[PDB]
Amino acid sequence: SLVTQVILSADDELRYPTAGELETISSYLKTGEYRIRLISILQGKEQEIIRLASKKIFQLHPEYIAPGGNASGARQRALCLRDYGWYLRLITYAILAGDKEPLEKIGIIGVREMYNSLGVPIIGMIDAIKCLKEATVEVISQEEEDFVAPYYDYIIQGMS
Amino acid sequence: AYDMDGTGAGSLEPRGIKSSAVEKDSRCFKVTFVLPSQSRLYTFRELQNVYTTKMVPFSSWYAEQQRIQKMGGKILKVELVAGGQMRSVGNQ
Amino acid sequence: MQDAITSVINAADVQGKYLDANSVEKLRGYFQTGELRVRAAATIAANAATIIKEAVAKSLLYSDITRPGGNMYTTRRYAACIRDLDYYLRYATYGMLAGDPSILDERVLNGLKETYNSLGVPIGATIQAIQAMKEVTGSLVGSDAGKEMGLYFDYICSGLS
Amino acid sequence: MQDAITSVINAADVQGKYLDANSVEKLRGYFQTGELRVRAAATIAANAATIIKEAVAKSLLYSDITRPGGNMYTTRRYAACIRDLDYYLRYATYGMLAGDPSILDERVLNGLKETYNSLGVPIGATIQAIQAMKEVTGSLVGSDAGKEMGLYFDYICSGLS
Amino acid sequence: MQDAITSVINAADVQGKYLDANSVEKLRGYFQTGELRVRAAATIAANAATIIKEAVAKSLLYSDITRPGGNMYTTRRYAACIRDLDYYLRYATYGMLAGDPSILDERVLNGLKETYNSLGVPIGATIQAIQAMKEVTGSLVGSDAGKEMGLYFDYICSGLS
Amino acid sequence: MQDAITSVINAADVQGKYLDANSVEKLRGYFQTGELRVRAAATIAANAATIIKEAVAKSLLYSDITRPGGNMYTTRRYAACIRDLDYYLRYATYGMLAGDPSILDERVLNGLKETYNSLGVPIGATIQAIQAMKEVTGSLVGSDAGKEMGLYFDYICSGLS
Amino acid sequence: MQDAITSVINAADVQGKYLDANSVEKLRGYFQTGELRVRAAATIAANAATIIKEAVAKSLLYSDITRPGGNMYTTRRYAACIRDLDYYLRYATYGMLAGDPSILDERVLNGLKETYNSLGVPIGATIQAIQAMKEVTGSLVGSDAGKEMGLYFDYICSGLS
Amino acid sequence: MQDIITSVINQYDLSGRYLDIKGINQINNYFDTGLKRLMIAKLINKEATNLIKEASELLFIEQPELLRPCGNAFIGNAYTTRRYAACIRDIEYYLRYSAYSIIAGNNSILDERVLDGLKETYNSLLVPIGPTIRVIQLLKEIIQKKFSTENIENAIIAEPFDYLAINLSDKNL
Amino acid sequence: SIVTKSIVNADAEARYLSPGELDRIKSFVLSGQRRLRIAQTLTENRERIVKQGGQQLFQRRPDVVSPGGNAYGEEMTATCLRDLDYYLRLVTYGIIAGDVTPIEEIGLVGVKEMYSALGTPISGVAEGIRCMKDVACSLLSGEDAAEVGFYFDYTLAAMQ
Amino acid sequence: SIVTKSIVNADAEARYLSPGELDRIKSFVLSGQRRLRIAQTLTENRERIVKQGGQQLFQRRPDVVSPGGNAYGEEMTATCLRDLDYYLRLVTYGIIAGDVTPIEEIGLVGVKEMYSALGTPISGVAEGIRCMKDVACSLLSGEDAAEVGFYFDYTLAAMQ
Amino acid sequence: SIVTKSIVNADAEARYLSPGELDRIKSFVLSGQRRLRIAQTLTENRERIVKQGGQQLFQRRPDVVSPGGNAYGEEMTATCLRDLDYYLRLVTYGIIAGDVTPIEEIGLVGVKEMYSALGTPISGVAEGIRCMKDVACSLLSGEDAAEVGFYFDYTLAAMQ
Ligand SMILES: CCC1=C(C)/C(=C/C2=NC(=C\c3[nH]c(/C=C4\NC(=O)[C@H](C)[C@H]4CC)c(C)c3CCC(=O)O)/C(CCC(=O)O)=C2C)NC1=O
Ligand SMILES: CCC1=C(C)/C(=C/C2=NC(=C\c3[nH]c(/C=C4\NC(=O)[C@H](C)[C@H]4CC)c(C)c3CCC(=O)O)/C(CCC(=O)O)=C2C)NC1=O
Ligand SMILES: CCC1=C(C)/C(=C/C2=NC(=C\c3[nH]c(/C=C4\NC(=O)[C@H](C)[C@H]4CC)c(C)c3CCC(=O)O)/C(CCC(=O)O)=C2C)NC1=O
Ligand SMILES: CCC1=C(C)/C(=C/C2=NC(=C\c3[nH]c(/C=C4\NC(=O)[C@H](C)[C@H]4CC)c(C)c3CCC(=O)O)/C(CCC(=O)O)=C2C)NC1=O
Ligand SMILES: CCC1=C(C)/C(=C/C2=NC(=C\c3[nH]c(/C=C4\NC(=O)[C@H](C)[C@H]4CC)c(C)c3CCC(=O)O)/C(CCC(=O)O)=C2C)NC1=O
Ligand SMILES: CCC1=C(C)/C(=C/C2=NC(=C\c3[nH]c(/C=C4\NC(=O)[C@H](C)[C@H]4CC)c(C)c3CCC(=O)O)/C(CCC(=O)O)=C2C)NC1=O
Ligand SMILES: CCC1=C(C)/C(=C/C2=NC(=C\c3[nH]c(/C=C4\NC(=O)[C@H](C)[C@H]4CC)c(C)c3CCC(=O)O)/C(CCC(=O)O)=C2C)NC1=O
Repeated sequence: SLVTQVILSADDELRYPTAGELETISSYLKTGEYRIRLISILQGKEQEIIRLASKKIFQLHPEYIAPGGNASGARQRALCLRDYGWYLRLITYAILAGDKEPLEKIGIIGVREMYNSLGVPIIGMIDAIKCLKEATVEVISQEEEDFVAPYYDYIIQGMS
Repeated sequence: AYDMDGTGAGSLEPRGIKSSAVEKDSRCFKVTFVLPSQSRLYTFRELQNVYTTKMVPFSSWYAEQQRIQKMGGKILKVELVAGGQMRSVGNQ
Repeated sequence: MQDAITSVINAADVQGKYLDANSVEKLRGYFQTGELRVRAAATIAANAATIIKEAVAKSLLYSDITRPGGNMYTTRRYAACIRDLDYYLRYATYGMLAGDPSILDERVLNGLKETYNSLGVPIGATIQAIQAMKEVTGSLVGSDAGKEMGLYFDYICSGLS
Repeated sequence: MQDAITSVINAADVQGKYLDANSVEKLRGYFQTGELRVRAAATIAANAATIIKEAVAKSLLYSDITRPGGNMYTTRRYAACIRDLDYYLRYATYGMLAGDPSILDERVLNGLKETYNSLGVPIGATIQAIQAMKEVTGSLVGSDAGKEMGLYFDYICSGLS
Repeated sequence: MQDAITSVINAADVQGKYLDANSVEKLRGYFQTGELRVRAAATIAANAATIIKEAVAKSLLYSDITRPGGNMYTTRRYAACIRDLDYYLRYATYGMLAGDPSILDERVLNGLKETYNSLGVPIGATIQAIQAMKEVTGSLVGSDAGKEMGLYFDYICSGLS
Repeated sequence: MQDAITSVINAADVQGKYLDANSVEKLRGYFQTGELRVRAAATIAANAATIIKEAVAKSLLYSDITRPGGNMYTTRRYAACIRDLDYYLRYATYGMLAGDPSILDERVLNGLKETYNSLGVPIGATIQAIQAMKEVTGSLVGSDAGKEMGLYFDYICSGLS
Repeated sequence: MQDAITSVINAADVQGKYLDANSVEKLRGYFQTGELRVRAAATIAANAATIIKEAVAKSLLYSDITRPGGNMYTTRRYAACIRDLDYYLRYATYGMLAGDPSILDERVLNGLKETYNSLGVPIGATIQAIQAMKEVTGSLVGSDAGKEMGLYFDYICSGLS
Repeated sequence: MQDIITSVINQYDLSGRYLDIKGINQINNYFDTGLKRLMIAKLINKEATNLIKEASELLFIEQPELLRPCGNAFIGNAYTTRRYAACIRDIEYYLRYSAYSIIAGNNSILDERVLDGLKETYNSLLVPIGPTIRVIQLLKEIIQKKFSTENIENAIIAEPFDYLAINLSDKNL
Repeated sequence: SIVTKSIVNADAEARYLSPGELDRIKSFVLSGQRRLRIAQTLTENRERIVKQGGQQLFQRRPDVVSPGGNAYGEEMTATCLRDLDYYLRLVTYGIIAGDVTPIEEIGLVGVKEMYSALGTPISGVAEGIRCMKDVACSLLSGEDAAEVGFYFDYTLAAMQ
Repeated sequence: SIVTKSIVNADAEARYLSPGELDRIKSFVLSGQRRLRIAQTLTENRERIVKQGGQQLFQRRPDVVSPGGNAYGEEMTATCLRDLDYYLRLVTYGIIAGDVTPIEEIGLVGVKEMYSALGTPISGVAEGIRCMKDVACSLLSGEDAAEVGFYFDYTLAAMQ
Repeated sequence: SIVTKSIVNADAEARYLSPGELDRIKSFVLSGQRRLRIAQTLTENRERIVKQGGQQLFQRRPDVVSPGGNAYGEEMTATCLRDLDYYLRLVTYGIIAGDVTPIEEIGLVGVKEMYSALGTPISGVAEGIRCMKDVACSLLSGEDAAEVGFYFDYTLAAMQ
């Protein structure tokens, strides 16, 4: 969490957390209930978000599901949708601990190597996370969209 | 000369690890530990054996153990192999 | 290291689950006590030297271990042990802020008993000094923060014994 | 490291002997297969990434170890394991060129089981991935070179088990 | 390391005592023999190479260990063993000057048997070579200094066996 | 570094000469003053902190350089300059013991003016602080040792100007 | 400056020697090539402007350094750089006539890199322009004189790099 | 580095005086634009790849010689794939550090972590400095096309790129 | 400054500021107005704060102004009050910066060396700072006094 | 000990003791008898030395025994005299060892940390050691007092 | 020089000279007079020392002056005696310096490389030095000869 980051940067210098870091922790801990409801909202609508983002991603890249693509076939498409679900779950974790650490430890670091290993193009992955952000913002509030967008953009930058 | 010459908070020298080792100490530990790199997957450097058994000087064992704990490593065994125990003069 | 939030997120992520009502329960529990935790951490940072001084004075200052032959006789050994007590207090404060003793396992207790046994440091006297420090710290921070801090003090003492 | 030539010379030198008819027998044996060895090493260098990809796809790609909770779940762990498989393939190629598995003992197997046990890496799945890599490699290089490469693949698997 | 003076001071300091008549007895004993010790150390520094050469010639040179199959057969091994004998002689001289074998425990004997066992170095032949070196050294330095040096030579041999 | 003895030996060796009467003259001159040099060095080691404190108090303690805008206003700068004065005193003591200012050239004055100019440290105030330190040091060690120490103090001031 | 004759005379005079057979060897060597040197110097004096024009045209005339932002963009900078190239050609001719590059050290290379670094003049482009001038000059004066001139051109480029 | 608050506080510490209404007005100036500075930072983080692709294309359309052989003058331009990747990396560098500078309200991060030593490196590598500034102000225009009528955000965007352009330049006049 | 420290901590890792750091910068620029108000109140009541802190110090530590003490005499007492004014000014700087960087970079790094070279007992300076803290917190509201003493406590901890 | 230090300094370089080091060991063992005599004289006059040093300290530093001072009260004064006795014993050890290794390894390494943790002013301990030095040198001859104060001066320098 | 070496060994540790090092410097400056006397005796008897050492060498090693040996001929024998004179001069330097620094810095560092490049057997040089040692120690007293051979032995050890 942010608490962990503050503690780690304070421990690496062999000191107690300064005043500014302590108020970082304070302000974050006062934000807890808002995030703890927002992930309620987003977990409520996952089955819809994934369903629409999936049709978007293949309207943009129809050759992925065409004969010869990486996702052509029932088994492959099911697992792309599963990847959608996993990334939405990671985004809920990231919104909970109010910074990028789950999205980085799981997800971003080493992801290009895994996808090059599997045969999924990386530009398709970037566009899929874009379509996911699209689908999620289409079904939530404007204040909630304001709160959730930077987490998607961090993923988009961490893949590229 | 030695690490415990009065330096603490508010010194000119930055805050750091302070060994209690008497100057020119000759006490030595024998330690076994594992230390995964946890940075190789974005620097892309070649691998190295992370399982180590070595002798470390008493004057550097504390900073060494704290560095090992910083980077996620696990310490499997420690042994003082050189030097007495609770010897007042004669650690040099 | 993982705090309470990291532990909840890990428990949820290791099952492919979204954060359900029990995770929200634990997260609210941590968020309600965070401000008390920050207050206690500030107060402890304020008075670390006096806490260590008073604990040493009440626990082992006039015993036989500080006399010739004792573990902490010479000035080197006295300074080393007060530095050790400072370590224990600082890491207990970290654990109290995080709400999770994993930092104590990773950075303090890992290979500590073996180091003390190789050096000849008495474990019982160390545990008693930590217990005396627990008294002064709970005293200074009040009942709730003192129970929180005593949790991690007792964690260190159990890992050392 | 010592290759077949180095091993023969060492066996002869450790007795104060000149290279007699049996040493000539072994040396001719190595010299006859050297060209096949070079061909196989070139072909394996050509297709290392595809070999590793196909072995991973046939051995552990859709099993439960790649799901949450499994060893290689996160992206860090996936990348680390494919790097490990690349290590195994490269060192097996070195051993096949040298005609002697001593490089595997000195640079690979020394303290590998202990590292994997401390990390929690499943040994059986690793041995099965190496076995799948043996299939693809023998497939790509043909029967004789595949038996040569499988010798050192099985050497690694026996040293790991 | 601690010499005779350091050991006496430590024995007195570990009890909170001032140096009484027995400490004075031991200190006078060391101070009376110090000049003989310096003479012997100078003479041994003068003739180290010849001492090692003569000990090796009388103990193990035209035997089976220097022939093919023997430990020190090759030139690497011969040089390594003569370097080892030089180490033993130099550290025995240090111990004789200090009047205390603690330097031998800290700098020589700690983990030596285990190193020799892992390398395959024969312990009996090493002890025999050290015994031959004791003869030549006592020969060169005379009876009293030879007894002094033989004390630490036998200390090394007992720590090695 | 080279002391008086090293300098005499070098002057004699650079000509293929044996040490003749003039070398003996210089060597006797150094040997006669060595004991006074040791006395002065001991006394200066005894009172280094008080010497620096008194020199700073008499030279630049209440001037405008210690006020806002001055070259030693903040606590960092004050500590840095007192550390510099400690350096100067210690190296002047080394030079006085050696009887040769070559250590000052090699370890102190080499690139010092350039460092001070890049940092913006006022050279005149530094030279005046060194002059004040010369007063206190000669005061504490008496006339002859004070002239000896003032030789190297003036050497540092000339190398700095 | 010292030419070949001056250098030989200096080497002989710095030892109190008369000019022996080796000095005569070097002196004859210079005297045999002097006439070729005079021919080359005359031809180079004839065509200096065309040499510089052709070198600039082949090296940096249409590159990006002559466009806005480049080094030699404005007319001041273009004129300054062609003057620099004229300097280099004239001094290389002097060095070729003298048979000794000491004039280049004394009058050209002394503090040139520092001036170019303070001004911001690109060193690589300058070295490449000098290399292009070497081509044209060797072209115009023929093989032997071109090698002679290229010696000093490369001397300037090495002193500049 | 120093943000605007740190530099104002350092100017007041230099004379040893407390903050008066002038420095407090200077600090209020930053506190009143902080939120739109953060909006600009988030926009830059959302559009970084596309912004740099557009900037590189617009640079190479009008400086086509940057993609051709170096000419014998061993100039470091975007000739091959290696040099091309290096140049795009530099463009990302400039975007990142001027985003930092926009958030700080100051240009000290720029001259400490970008400008100090830049021209020495480029001269030793023979990298073109004209087109390098050209692409920086291209990036500036592309960013400014997102906030056009809001003039205050226009100046806030113009600050870092214009600092970089005026400091990488040579002074012909 | 919080912005500066966030920028350096993000710079070492070679990454842009994550949405957590930007969130915290936003919260800081939003609170800057009450930060300036609190700095106002502490700044323009400096005379009473220094005077009443000097009293509590001299009553708690009569030795420093006793005959021969470090602050013995008119000039030495004036110099000690000057030091207390220095530290109050640094506390105002830290309050407006949102972090103890101004206090620590000016007046805390190497303070033990300086006060040991001057012959001043550092515990007396700590006592003076504590007395000034009580006097200054007496003039603020509850939450304001809590946030303001946050920096006095750090200055005391660094000055042990 | 001089012998020990010579042995370690020769051990690091992997060489036997040169004739200079052996010369110095010889000179040391030859002077050991007067070293023991001087240690005798200092050792068995400990009561007067500690008493008269405590007096000169308390007259030079009345604050430490003033009401509330660190050594205020019967027990604290007894403890301070105990510390002075500790340091006199260490000086005798150093005199017999021929070098400050016993004094420095016992009582000097980390002395500032200990006395700061105890709340004791280190300058008072330095004053007490200086007073004991004068008292002890008063009972020796010229050359003996010179050689004996040689160690008090080192203890004072280390205790600044 | 002993003073120089003490100063460097104390300089690396960033400390003044302890009383042991000062004791040893004192003992050295006190013995400087007999050091100069011994250097006198060795210095001004150089002709006999070199001559008689050359004899003992040529009788112990007839191959070096045999037909074709390295020192074969008038000029080569003169050069070898020149080398022996070099080493006697260095031994006098070392005697007056109180330590083998002059001998080792001049004539010992890289001696094997030089004599291998010249084609000279280093064992012959060692034999010559041993013969000169016996001849020179024959002209000194017991303790003087012991102290003087102290340096010949070091030169022999370094020249193995
Ligand atoms: C961060 C977790 C952590 C701890 C706690 C730690 C302890 C640690 N304590 C040490 C020594 C020591 N520790 C003590 C402590 C004590 N003596 C007593 O009598 C008391 C019971 C006790 C204090 C309460 C003493 C006296 C020594 C010195 C041992 C010696 O000099 O021989 C040393 C040897 C290093 C040195 O001083 O040179 C280490 C590494 N290291 C770590 O990484
Ligand atoms: C040259 C010989 C050699 C080898 C082989 C080697 C292996 C090695 N594998 C490691 C980790 C690892 N290795 C794996 C491998 C696997 N996971 C699975 O499920 C599979 C069965 C298996 C791949 C086939 C994983 C997942 C990690 C990461 C462990 C972690 O991050 O906790 C690490 C820890 C270093 C780090 O990544 O920071 C080392 C040192 N080192 C060597 O010197
Ligand atoms: C949390 C980090 C993380 C990720 C991302 C992850 C992915 C992952 N993706 C898989 C398959 C897959 N995933 C895809 C994905 C896609 N194809 C496309 O065209 C799209 C761009 C994309 C969907 C958005 C495909 C095509 C496969 C199967 C390819 C194959 O059959 O080899 C599998 C094997 C499933 C199993 O073993 O039961 C895993 C574990 N694991 C992780 O731990
Ligand atoms: C200071 C105390 C100390 C000692 C003594 C020491 C010994 C030591 N002896 C070694 C080898 C050796 N030691 C010997 C010695 C012997 N062979 C015989 O037959 C004889 C009985 C004996 C000599 C008397 C040989 C032959 C080797 C080489 C082993 C090999 O090359 O495989 C090695 C391996 C290092 C290397 O040479 O690369 C060490 C570390 N290390 C120490 O720190
Ligand atoms: C901005 C950070 C900063 C600080 C804090 C600072 C302190 C500082 N304190 C000084 C003196 C002094 N400071 C004191 C202070 C005290 N006496 C006591 O007993 C009390 C414990 C204490 C007052 C609370 C005294 C008495 C002097 C004069 C000492 C002398 O001249 O002998 C001096 C030398 C004269 C001068 O004021 O210019 C400096 C530079 N400089 C800085 O740049
Ligand atoms: C010698 C090794 C080597 C190659 C080949 C290379 C190519 C290369 N092709 C480029 C662009 C381009 N290349 C192409 C087209 C193609 N490229 C092809 O190899 C196909 C024949 C064709 C597609 C059918 C296009 C259309 C662009 C414009 C880039 C864009 O706007 O996307 C660029 C960017 C600059 C430019 O526009 O010229 C490079 C550096 N660099 C190298 O160092
Ligand atoms: C052998 C090296 C060595 C030393 C020096 C040493 C000192 C030492 N001094 C102590 C206390 C003390 N020391 C003093 C000393 C002083 N008060 C003053 O004002 C004066 C400046 C000074 C006397 C000159 C006082 C008052 C205490 C008791 C502090 C307290 O209990 O509050 C204590 C705690 C109680 C005890 O004596 O066991 C230790 C361990 N221990 C060692 O092993």
